[PDB]
Amino acid sequence: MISLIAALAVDRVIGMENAMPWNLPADLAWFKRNTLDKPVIMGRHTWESIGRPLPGRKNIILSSQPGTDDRVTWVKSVDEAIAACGDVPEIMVIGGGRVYEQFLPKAQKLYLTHIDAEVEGDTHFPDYEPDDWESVFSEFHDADAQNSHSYCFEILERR
Ligand SMILES: [Ca+2]
Repeated sequence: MISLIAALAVDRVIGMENAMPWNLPADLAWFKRNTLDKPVIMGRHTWESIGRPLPGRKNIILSSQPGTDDRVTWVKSVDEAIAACGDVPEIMVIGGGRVYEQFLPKAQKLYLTHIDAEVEGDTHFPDYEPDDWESVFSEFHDADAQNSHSYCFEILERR
């Protein structure tokens, strides 16, 4: 099963100029917890932005070009990246926009963080059919001294 995980602000903005504007620690903790010990798939721009491999997970990078770093697994196709994960129970796709659009149709679960913030970005999460997904879990949180905005964690599963 494939899952997608993303943090979205107002207007489904996921990012601006390859960066996440906000500071949400609670959000980092949710991501880590949901991805630990699972393979993660990401697009080359995302990888660039991360700089080093996420520890405790198999890092698969999608790019059309040959890889340039032996610490991660390079693949050139969606199907290739899925095969590189082997027989694990859940594959986590981590962005960016172009990757999420591609994996959406195959995904069975979406882990989303809706952040109450207004930012301008150049990329948006794919517009998905809400009728096709069931909201199985949802927990809202008010801003606090560590978290500057309110946010809500949500998990959806494809009907
Ligand atoms: Ca069902």
